[PDB]
Amino acid sequence: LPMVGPLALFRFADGKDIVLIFMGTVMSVAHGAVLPLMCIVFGDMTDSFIKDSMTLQEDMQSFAIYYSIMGFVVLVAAYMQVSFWALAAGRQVRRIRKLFFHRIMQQDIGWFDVNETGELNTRLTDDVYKIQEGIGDKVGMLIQAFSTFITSFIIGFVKGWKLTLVILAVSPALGISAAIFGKVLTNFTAKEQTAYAKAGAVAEEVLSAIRTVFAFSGQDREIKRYHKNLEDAKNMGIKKAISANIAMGFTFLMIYLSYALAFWYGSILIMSKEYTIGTVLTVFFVVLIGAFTMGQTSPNIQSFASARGAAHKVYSIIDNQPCIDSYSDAGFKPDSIKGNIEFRNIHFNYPSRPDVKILNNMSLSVKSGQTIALVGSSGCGKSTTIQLLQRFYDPQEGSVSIDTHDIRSLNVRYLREMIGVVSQEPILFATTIAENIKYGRPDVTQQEIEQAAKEANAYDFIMNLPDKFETLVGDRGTQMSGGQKQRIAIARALVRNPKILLLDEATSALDAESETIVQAALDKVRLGRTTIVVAHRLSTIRNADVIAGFHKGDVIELGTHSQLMEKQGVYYEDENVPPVSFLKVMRLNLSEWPYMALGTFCAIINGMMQPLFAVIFSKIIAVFAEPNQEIVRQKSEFFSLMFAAIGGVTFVTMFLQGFCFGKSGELLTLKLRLGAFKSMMRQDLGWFDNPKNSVGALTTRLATDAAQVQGATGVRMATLAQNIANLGTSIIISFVYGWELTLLILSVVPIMAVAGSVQMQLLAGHAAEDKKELEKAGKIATEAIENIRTVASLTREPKFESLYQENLHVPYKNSQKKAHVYGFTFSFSQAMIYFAYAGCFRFGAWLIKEGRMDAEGVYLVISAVLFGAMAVGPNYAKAKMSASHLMMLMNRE
Repeated sequence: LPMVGPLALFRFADGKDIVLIFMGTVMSVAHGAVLPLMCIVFGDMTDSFIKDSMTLQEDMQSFAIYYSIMGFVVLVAAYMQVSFWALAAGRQVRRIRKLFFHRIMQQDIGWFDVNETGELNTRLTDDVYKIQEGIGDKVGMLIQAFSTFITSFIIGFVKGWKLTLVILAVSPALGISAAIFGKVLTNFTAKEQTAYAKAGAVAEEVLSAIRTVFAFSGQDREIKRYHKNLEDAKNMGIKKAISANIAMGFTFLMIYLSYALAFWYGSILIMSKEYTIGTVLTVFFVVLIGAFTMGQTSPNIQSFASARGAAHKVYSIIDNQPCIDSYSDAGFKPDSIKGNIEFRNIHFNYPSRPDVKILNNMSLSVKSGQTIALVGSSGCGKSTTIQLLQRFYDPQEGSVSIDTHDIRSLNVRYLREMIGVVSQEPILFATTIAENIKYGRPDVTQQEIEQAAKEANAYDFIMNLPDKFETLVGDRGTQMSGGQKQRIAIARALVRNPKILLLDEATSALDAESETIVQAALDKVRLGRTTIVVAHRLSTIRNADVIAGFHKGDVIELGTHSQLMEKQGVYYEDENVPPVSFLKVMRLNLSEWPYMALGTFCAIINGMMQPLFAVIFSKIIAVFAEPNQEIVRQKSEFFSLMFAAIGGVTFVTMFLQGFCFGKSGELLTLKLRLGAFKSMMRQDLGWFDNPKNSVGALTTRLATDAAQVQGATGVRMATLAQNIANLGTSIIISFVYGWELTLLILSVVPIMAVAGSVQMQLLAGHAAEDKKELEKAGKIATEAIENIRTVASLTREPKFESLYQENLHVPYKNSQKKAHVYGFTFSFSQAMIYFAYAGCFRFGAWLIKEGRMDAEGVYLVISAVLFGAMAVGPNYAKAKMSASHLMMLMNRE
């Protein structure tokens, strides 16, 4: 919901970043500007063709060279735009990750507790990815589209005083054709969505009972339901389909209608001799492409807004200054500390839950070398003092001093290294045993490691390690038991040579052997260390010079072993699915052969009628070549009529298709649901042996797969029909009067597609590899966020930062090269259209100058093949899954 200004999305752009963004913006506007010039040169080519229809070599060459320069400019501009924007996004994302980490670590523990580890982890992964994508991918395309719309409007204004006005008039026509659309659509869709609830609920109740009500008696009962309720639903169902279709149908009419009128009005100018046919062609195309550009943008603006919201979150968590300056040199650095720690009259409340005044007037005093423990009831706030000394919480009041020095008046880092604390269950970080033991201090000799191993008796589990301390811990740090992990953590603490030691519940959850061994090691390290311990081990309490009473989060008593003893102590699916094909799906509807037949026939009509737009478009383009003028307006009126006719025949064919495919799909839905339910309900009592077939699971299966297969059986066939009809009609029309242009275009186009749309995000294999690596990049981040407690205990935030930037280094390179290759493929895909245009048009000029085709023919073939290729445009996977599910669920038994 919340959002931050557009400039704030690039608050971390250095000089290099701003120059990169500036070049990206300039190139984006260059692409946006070149597209409408592409349109204008297309119009001029049209004009030259019509003129020659009744002389071309020079102008043909000029237009071809213009086409070529436009193509080269497009290639270079696209490559540089995408590359620069991606590099800027990568640099920004690297800076964002670094600063987000260095601010997270700068936050105290309370900040972490407010934001659960899951939320922070999903931020650091998903929201950072979203920032990267939004900025880099979409900012440039958004700017390009805005520039394209501006260029289209300026061209429409300069070339057309009123030509944009008829288009402005169709604009409300779709606006109100979004109202004729709107009323019917909204009301009848509400009706239909209400309607399905009948079958939904009838199925739900009985598939929740499942024979519990003696429901075999209700086998006939539900059957009657499907005799009525299903029959009702399909009725509503078919209505919805027709409803939906008419909407689209209506849309078609208006847009086609709009086209017609615009064309008509244009003719009125040309015969009136205030416009040129090429001028109306170019202005119409530029306004059309300008309109399409906004539709393309819509997802781009959605992505921009999403990235901006994620950016608000990230920047907010970046600019939140902590309640602790863990880095600066604020405070004293005595360099010689006695080791006595005293807390007097301390208060504190949790940042998240202020009602917890557990920290109540601590009045504890510990002298140098004065080993003192802590006792109390479980969960009585004992760990509060441990967090306090750890500089986890800021006492708003109360004096906490280490030898007459306010802890708050001392540098955090200056004090952390001289205090050592193990973790609750120290999670050996994602590294080897050697690094884990090393993490006590950045540098230390192996002799200290040997001494720590002897002190912790770690040897006991060191004989069998492949390379002793160099041995790798394991996978996920879930290979060694609790005792050995505790011992290695203790050794890691020891190597730090801390002056004051603290342990939190470090003596528990261990086997007898392990617990005694760790207790022995702990006692052996007790010497020369004033340790305030937190655990529930009786010996630790017993072996202590002085003992304290920590009950209810406050000191109740202090002093000798005997006095505290008196103080009421504790004692006191292709592979899975068999061979199955859509032929099964059709044959299941053998009773519906005529209806599938009529649907097929209507689909093939739709298929034929898509190309005829091309024939009529070529004819309207090339009609103006005629010397006469009365025939010109007569034929323009004729083509207006024929555009209306294609609109109407589109209306009727969409109606028949909606009707027939609704009937067929819905009757298939009824038959599938009937066969299914009969199969499940006629089976024996034990079919519930598989928990996967739960009431919820069966309900979702029946609800979804039914509609999905409805879509499958019909839409798959209709789409295949439309594509085959389009391609066949295009190839056939090209072959009527062309043996070579057919081949030339059928070559350049598909080889543009194979190297075009598909490559952008699929080819070269390593794109998926770097995507996977970015996916696993957070492997260290998730560990760090969860272990931040122990990271603070041992001050490893710089160390984990170094490791994280290291692990990011390679990711940086893969992201860079993936961006470069993606930019290359995108630029090539963009340029291939220009290259094909130039090649085909020059070839046609060749073939007419030799006298094979005709300007009518060249324009018709080129436009028809182009629109057919662009007119070709997921459910087959879900279609097959639903089909196989129902078949294996009904055919058996």
